[PDB]
Amino acid sequence: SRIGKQPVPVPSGVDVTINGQNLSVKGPKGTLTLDVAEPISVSRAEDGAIVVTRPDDERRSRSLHGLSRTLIANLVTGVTEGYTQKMEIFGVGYRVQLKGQNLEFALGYSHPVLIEAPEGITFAVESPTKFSVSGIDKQKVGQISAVIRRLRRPDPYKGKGVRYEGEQIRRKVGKT
Amino acid sequence: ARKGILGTKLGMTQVFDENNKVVPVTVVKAGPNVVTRIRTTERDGYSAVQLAYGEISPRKVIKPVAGQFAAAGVNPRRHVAELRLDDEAAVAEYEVGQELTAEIFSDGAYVDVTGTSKGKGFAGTMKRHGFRGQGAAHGAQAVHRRPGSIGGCATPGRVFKGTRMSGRMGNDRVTTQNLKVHKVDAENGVLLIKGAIPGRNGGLVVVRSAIKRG
Amino acid sequence: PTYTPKAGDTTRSWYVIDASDVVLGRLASAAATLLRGKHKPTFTPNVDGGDFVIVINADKIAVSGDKLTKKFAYRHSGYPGGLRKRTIGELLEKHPTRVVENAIIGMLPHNKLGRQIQKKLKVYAGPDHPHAAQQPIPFEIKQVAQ
Amino acid sequence: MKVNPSVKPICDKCRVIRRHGRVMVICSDPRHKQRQG
RNA sequence: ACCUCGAUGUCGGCUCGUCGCAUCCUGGGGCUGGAGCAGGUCCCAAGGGUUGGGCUGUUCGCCCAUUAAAGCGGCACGCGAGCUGGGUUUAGAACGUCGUGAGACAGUUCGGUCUCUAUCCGCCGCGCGCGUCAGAAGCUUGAGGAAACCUGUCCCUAGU
RNA sequence: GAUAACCGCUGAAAGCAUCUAAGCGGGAAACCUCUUCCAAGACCAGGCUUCUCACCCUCUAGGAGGGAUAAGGCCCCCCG
Ligand SMILES: [Mg+2]
Ligand SMILES: [Mg+2]
Ligand SMILES: [Mg+2]
Ligand SMILES: [Mg+2]
Ligand SMILES: [Mg+2]
Ligand SMILES: [Mg+2]
Ligand SMILES: [Mg+2]
Ligand SMILES: [Mg+2]
Ligand SMILES: [Mg+2]
Ligand SMILES: [Mg+2]
Ligand SMILES: [Mg+2]
Ligand SMILES: [Mg+2]
Ligand SMILES: [Mg+2]
Ligand SMILES: [Mg+2]
Ligand SMILES: [Mg+2]
Ligand SMILES: [Mg+2]
Ligand SMILES: [Mg+2]
Ligand SMILES: [Mg+2]
Ligand SMILES: [Mg+2]
Ligand SMILES: [Mg+2]
Ligand SMILES: [Mg+2]
Ligand SMILES: [Mg+2]
Ligand SMILES: [Mg+2]
Ligand SMILES: [Mg+2]
Ligand SMILES: [Mg+2]
Ligand SMILES: [Mg+2]
Ligand SMILES: [Mg+2]
Ligand SMILES: [Mg+2]
Ligand SMILES: [Mg+2]
Ligand SMILES: [Mg+2]
Ligand SMILES: [Mg+2]
Ligand SMILES: [Mg+2]
Ligand SMILES: [Mg+2]
Ligand SMILES: [Zn+2]
Repeated sequence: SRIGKQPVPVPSGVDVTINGQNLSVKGPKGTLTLDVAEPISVSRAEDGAIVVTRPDDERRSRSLHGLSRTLIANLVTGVTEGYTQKMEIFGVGYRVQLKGQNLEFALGYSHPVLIEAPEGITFAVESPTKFSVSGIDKQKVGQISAVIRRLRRPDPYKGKGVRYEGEQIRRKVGKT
Repeated sequence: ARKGILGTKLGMTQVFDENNKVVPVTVVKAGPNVVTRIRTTERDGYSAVQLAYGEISPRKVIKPVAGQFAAAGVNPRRHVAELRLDDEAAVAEYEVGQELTAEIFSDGAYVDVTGTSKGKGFAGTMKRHGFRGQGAAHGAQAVHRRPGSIGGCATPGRVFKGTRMSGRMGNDRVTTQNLKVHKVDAENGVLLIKGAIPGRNGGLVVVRSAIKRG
Repeated sequence: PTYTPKAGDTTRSWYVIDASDVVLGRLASAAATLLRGKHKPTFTPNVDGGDFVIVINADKIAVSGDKLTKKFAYRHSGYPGGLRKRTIGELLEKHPTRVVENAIIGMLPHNKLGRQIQKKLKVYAGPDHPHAAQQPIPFEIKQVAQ
Repeated sequence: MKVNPSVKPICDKCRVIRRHGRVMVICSDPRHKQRQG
């Protein structure tokens, strides 16, 4: 609606390519490609913007308007600044290390566990408790972050496990 | 790749391992096989190797079979079978003419043995299907070995194809799998397998590598 | 009186129907129409006098709505509990051709003549067929206005 | 998570949605999670 | 009171099954007044499994030793041209009760004939004929089916 | 491999929010391959290949009928 009504800034260092309904964004961090919805229109406003416009107010286009706008914005920001996630550990003996490009968790299982960072994503531990996951894609970073997050059951008693950075877990205490 | 060989079931005996434990063995003559044909996806639609086992007089060979062996270049044999392979890289090492013996296998190798089981004739449901019999006393009237109920009343009103009844038993392909090759007598062309093998003595068996325990 | 065909009266034509982005029911209904011979003024319900039909690109058939996951094809093996179901989805990449032909078989008559009529149907999942020797003329799914 | 024919926003932190064809009430409180069935 | 009184055999057990899921076990979960151990409740899940005895004609049920568990149901309360015959429902006799009596009792007790050479469909096996555009033979691909699938204890991990 | 319940990611309509509306994932003894066996009368009656690949007569020359054969098989015979 209103969010889908304003164009996306494009910086002086990032170049865009439009062909058919497909487009691509290229910036310092990497490159990205994206496809735009059918009823929606995407235009290169040469005065420094990419305008996403809905021909009508039908619920389908009314819905795809902001969706496509946010997709284009995420594409551009991911190619310029990248997407990073900070994520912490809690508990005694719950530890994190590296192995090649993979990141290994020792969270109290009778065996270690370890995650292989897929394409376009680089893990980076900065402390045995604190590690980060970064990538060119906002959706991939979030998905692999969520995959990491759920390697332990939720702990409302001691909180032990893999929490996000800014996340405040709910915690209820058993009577003993 | 899944190696295999054709042979005969000589009989069965016992051996003692190094730790002095008796091991029942079936003895198989995994005598020489010549490969007579290659099957390839480019030509036949699948990858397989056709190989021939046995000793037979050329007087007893029918002219089509003798001609199929001449096109191969090998003397006719009694039995011909083939191994299903998986890919072409597997059949790269088989060439029409070459040999394979019991030395394809080794000690500890798990093999699958395919044979054809002994004939049990026309068998009843107790022998054939392990039915519980019926009482030998307490009044049972001429039903001491009969199946009894074969369905329900008027619904469905029929007897459900697949009902276990009595008829010819035995004489079927059987694969016994994960059987340990205790020892290959390489020089004598024999191999000793821990356990039992389907079929009668002097019957054709196919000893293949194991897929579950390869 | 009314015309009935004699022995050498039936002439057969070869039609190739492209199935790329066509509705399954529309394609099958038309193919059944010119497989039974309903487009010939010499039609007679007694005689199998239709035409040969090739269906090309049976992969690319279009199924509307949400039938690629919740429409089923049921078969029964005759044994108790011997019923198996495959969706249109699974059937489109396991082996696709029968999907199209399934529909056509359901719109031919279910008699002996229908068995004879089926033999003129040649469904191919690919864009090409081996019957170039019979000069199959392309057939377009047309509607007559009124 | 209740599965009942009738779902309602038990508290003011709850909110009702339709997800994948089902009416659901979703709250920050795990006890209030609730869907129709 | 709709078919069956020119006959649709009636309980329980045996043999053999077959299907549902409203899940007993095993498998996946959400919420807990869930610390762990173990539970409660709801959701998903029907592949396989789901014991032997005593008491009773027993179903039901009570109990004994187990078990991962000893699920609930439909199929003429599945199954007697497959079995049994303890129950129930002839004729004998007796007790109690009713009746003047003959007799009677959703009262009890003892005894008490379970017929059939399978025509057709169905099912389990086995052949003979023709077909698959000449007549034969060897090896095969597989569309399509059928079978199978259960589970415990101990020990490391960790007296963490 | 595709999923059930369930868990999500990125996300508008509805400036924040939401597993969904566009898209992307995890996910069970259930389903599909997988293991074993039957299987081309699978009438779309299949594939690879080998063998024989010939010899006359009649009816009236168009087709049919009869016969002798090959490769092969069947019976008879000795058995399992
Ligand atoms: Mg007995
Ligand atoms: Mg008798
Ligand atoms: Mg007797
Ligand atoms: Mg009966
Ligand atoms: Mg019936
Ligand atoms: Mg309520
Ligand atoms: Mg009346
Ligand atoms: Mg009547
Ligand atoms: Mg009556
Ligand atoms: Mg009568
Ligand atoms: Mg009668
Ligand atoms: Mg009658
Ligand atoms: Mg039954
Ligand atoms: Mg349920
Ligand atoms: Mg259940
Ligand atoms: Mg459970
Ligand atoms: Mg629970
Ligand atoms: Mg299964
Ligand atoms: Mg007793
Ligand atoms: Mg039952
Ligand atoms: Mg009954
Ligand atoms: Mg019953
Ligand atoms: Mg009975
Ligand atoms: Mg009887
Ligand atoms: Mg009695
Ligand atoms: Mg009396
Ligand atoms: Mg008196
Ligand atoms: Mg198959
Ligand atoms: Mg947003
Ligand atoms: Mg939202
Ligand atoms: Mg069939
Ligand atoms: Mg054939
Ligand atoms: Mg012959
Ligand atoms: Zn709430």
